[PDB]
Amino acid sequence: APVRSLNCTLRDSQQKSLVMSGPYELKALHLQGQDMEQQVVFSMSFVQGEESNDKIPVALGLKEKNLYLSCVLKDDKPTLQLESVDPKNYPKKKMEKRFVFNKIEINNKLEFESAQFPNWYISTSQAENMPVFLGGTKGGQDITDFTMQFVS
Ligand SMILES: O=C(Nc1ccccc1)Nc1cccnc1
Repeated sequence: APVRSLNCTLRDSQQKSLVMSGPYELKALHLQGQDMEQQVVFSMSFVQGEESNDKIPVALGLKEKNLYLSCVLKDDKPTLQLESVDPKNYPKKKMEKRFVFNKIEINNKLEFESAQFPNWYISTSQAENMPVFLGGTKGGQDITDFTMQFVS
């Protein structure tokens, strides 16, 4: 059948919101009140891939944009990019592996691991107005945990 998707926002565990930073980048900053309309709304698709109780393969598209978070090697490093696709063909159930994140439940938060690059995670910096990036540490310094808000 079709692929199933939910509209949502994400916030890092320090409660920073995600906004656009030019056409192909996201940044995280502390946001409240009027400025909260600036936050990115995702379409989270539930895609084909290896699955367990607490590990669910998803794609993260931007709502009503032909843009997806993807994980590629850039200058020889695993790298988070926003990638354009053909809007006739997306979303789909069998998303290409660079688009797939393993959603994980851990102590009432979420981590998003790259399916392509094991133990690389969607990450934010402690500092305000810095890029969202792919980090090879779910350890300490950079933030790898999130809450989800379900949007109408
Ligand atoms: O919403 C969550 N998981 C989920 C998301 C989409 C579909 C099915 C399950 N987890 C969660 C837990 C604590 C704070 N924020 C989010």
